[PDB]
Amino acid sequence: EVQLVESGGGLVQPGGSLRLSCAASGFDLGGYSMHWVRQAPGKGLEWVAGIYASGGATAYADSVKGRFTISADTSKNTAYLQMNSLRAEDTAVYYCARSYYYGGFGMDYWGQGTLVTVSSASTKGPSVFPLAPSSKSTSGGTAALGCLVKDYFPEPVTVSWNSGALTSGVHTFPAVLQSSGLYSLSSVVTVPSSSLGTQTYICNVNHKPSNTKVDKKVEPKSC
Amino acid sequence: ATRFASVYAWNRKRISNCVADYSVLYNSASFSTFKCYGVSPTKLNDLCFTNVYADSFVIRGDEVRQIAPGQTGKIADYNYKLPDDFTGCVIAWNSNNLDSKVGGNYNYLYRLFRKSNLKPFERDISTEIYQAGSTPCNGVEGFNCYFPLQSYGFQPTNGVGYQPYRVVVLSFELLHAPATVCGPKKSTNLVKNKCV
Amino acid sequence: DSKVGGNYNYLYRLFRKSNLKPFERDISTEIYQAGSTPCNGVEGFNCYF
Amino acid sequence: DIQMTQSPSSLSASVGDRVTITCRASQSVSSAVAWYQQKPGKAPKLLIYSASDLYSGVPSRFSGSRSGTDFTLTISSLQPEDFATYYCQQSHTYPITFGQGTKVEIKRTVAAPSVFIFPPSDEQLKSGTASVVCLLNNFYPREAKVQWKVDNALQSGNSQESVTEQDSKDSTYSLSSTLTLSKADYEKHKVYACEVTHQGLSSPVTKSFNRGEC
Amino acid sequence: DIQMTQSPSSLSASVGDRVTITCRASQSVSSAVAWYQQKPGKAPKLLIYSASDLYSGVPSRFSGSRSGTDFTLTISSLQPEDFATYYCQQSHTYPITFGQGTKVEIKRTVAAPSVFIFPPSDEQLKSGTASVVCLLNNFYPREAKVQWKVDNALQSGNSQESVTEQDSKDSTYSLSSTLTLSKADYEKHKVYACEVTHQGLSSPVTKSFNRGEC
Repeated sequence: EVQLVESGGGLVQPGGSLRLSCAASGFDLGGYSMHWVRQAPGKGLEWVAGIYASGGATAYADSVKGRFTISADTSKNTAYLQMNSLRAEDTAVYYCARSYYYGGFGMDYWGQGTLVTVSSASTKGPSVFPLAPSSKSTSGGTAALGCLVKDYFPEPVTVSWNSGALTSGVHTFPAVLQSSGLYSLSSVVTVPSSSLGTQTYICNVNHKPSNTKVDKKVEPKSC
Repeated sequence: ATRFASVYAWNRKRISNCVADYSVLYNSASFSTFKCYGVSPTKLNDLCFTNVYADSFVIRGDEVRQIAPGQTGKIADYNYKLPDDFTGCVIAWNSNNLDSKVGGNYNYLYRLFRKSNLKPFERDISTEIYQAGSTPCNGVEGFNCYFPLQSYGFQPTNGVGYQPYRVVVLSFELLHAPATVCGPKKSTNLVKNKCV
Repeated sequence: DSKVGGNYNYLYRLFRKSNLKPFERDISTEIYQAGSTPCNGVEGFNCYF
Repeated sequence: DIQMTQSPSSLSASVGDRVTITCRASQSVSSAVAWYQQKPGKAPKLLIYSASDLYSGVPSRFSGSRSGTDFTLTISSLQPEDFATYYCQQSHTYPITFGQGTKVEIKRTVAAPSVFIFPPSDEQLKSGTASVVCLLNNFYPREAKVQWKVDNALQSGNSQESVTEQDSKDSTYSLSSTLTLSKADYEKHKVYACEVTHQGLSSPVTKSFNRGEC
Repeated sequence: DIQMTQSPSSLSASVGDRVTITCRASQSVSSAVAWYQQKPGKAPKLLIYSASDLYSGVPSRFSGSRSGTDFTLTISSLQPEDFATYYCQQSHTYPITFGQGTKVEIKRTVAAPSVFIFPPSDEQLKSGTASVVCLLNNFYPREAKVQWKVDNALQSGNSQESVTEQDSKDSTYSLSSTLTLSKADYEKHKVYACEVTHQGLSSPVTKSFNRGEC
């Protein structure tokens, strides 16, 4: 059984550095090229760099040339990506993968990757905004209350309702990264509209990296 | 044969001035694959050809299906091609107890790179390093430079699709010329002093 | 007579046991022994319906 | 520097149906192009390498073939575990490029979204900014858009979007699209609207409000 | 009243290349079709008349043909003097009409515009009006467009545009577009921008300024 395991990701300030590492087992490195592949959230895959383990020779994508250095160690059966002067544009999930020879071959084993982010906004807990319901007739007679979870970093954040008790009717969107250097996402709860004045609707945002939580009560409004 | 050629450098034995019955191969049934094109496999031992070419090589089990007219694929296009109007038979069998070695039998090679496709029955055994990229290789293997061939991992633990198979292809060349290869048409006992 | 997907209710012969006699019908469904491998009514190597 | 174009961006085929996706190299890629399968939260899995070699551990339903620079990625029959985003990688030369990713869906009856508008509230405006939110709910297929309007004119440069994953039985999803105005800009425009465009929609859905309303 | 539809509206071909322009009558016009060559600042010159008759004084390079209601103008080898607008006219019935006309260019290398922005100046604003001028310079082909944005969002119903003739060596041209605001409207917005779209442009060029700047 062949395995590849990433480490060395996390949050760095722009202009700083992170050193990725890929442990490997089940095969040697010699005779293979080690490669790093990048994937921004919402985007497809991009090759970053490659090293031929038995030669020391490397190749780099133009997009990371200069900033990144790739290396490998055949005695340790591990490989590294040294990413210097990291930019906002370098935020992505990084994966290690292997292919046979210098090139011309596909990648058989992949690790599960690590998330690398660059942000001047550092680590922040969330703030929560309400969303007023429609007061007009709708199909099924339903209506929804909601919230916008904003300015937290890093992602993942867990968002639920009624302090975690309400999952029924809950529709939560993936977060995206804003100009603030921090993440945000919307969420609504859709129920028969009379339930909006019966059930409790507290937007439950749990953000482990900043050791906090936000419980924001959302109520029906004239509209 | 004790040993078969690599598919990139498949052997070709030209057969002429001789006799054989194709059904013998059929009847032994040592094969996993036995398919004829142009000519039926059903004891067609009454046909004569100017020449017969017996081509032979070792490939993986998942590659056996490519050795046929009308096929495309890494072998069909770059190691061993058969023509659209091919008359001949493709016979193949599992050679795992012959062509596999502990640690891998890497004596068998296949071509990964070429600048063009092969012609029917073309053989190109050049070892010159292939330039995939824009810069010259100058005889050096590297990123964007590939020694055109690769070995097969013919390991003792391979599943069937990765086990070696021995493939022999018999091309039957029928020309407006004297034929030289025929079958041993069946004879009977001489009977004397009776109406015959 | 034309149908989309082929007119599945019409049957056609591709093989025969022996050359058909002129103006004689053959309504047999027996599998044709095209090969050297006994067919015995079922699909097999060089056997065709 | 060989680029890869992958098409379609999304493909639909129901369970038991056949899938063909085409990957086109801008130059010869020889037989060094690989096909990968990606699920949310996971690394891409190799399906096929070097154009036609099925990777061990990959179901036999996966196959593919080549003509020129065109690599056809084939699933002979889809099962629920095969609904994934598929990618092509060209290992022939460096840098290694990839296609864009093709999402395979299930051919559900096509239908328009239910549209809910959540105009900026007085409480949200306490931050100094307005957020106009339009949610498109329970719809299929994946391609959808919102033509946002301010004073009934089409907007751009002031909006954001997010899309949910797809339902396990229906493969429907919801889409979030919003407008960002500072409170100061919000009060300088009179008519706000969400014009929804979708394949299952016979006429774009338009919902609207006036500044200061809701 | 028989119409002569002309196509393509513009044609590019290098010097020495063969050019065909097609005029389609909406009904029969018999053979009564004439072609004219018009240069900037000049009268149209008769080239061909009555479907295929060459007019004396017109180079032998010109010829014509007819199939049904389709009348074709052919230039066997373009010379520099042939880069002109061509027109078709029917004389079958009254009113006698002409088609739209088509322009022949030299197929100069295709490229994106250089873009300069000219924000309303303090002196210009003394008029009580304002305008934002965006100029796209030295580019090719002829098809081009400019979108305008206010507070980074698209504008509509408040702009003007024009296009220059083509350069004698490059065949390139410039495009001018502008926003029309009263000074009072200028004062209600903060960010102005020009978004340029063109066939030789891989990504629209966006230029902008703040109110009161430049």
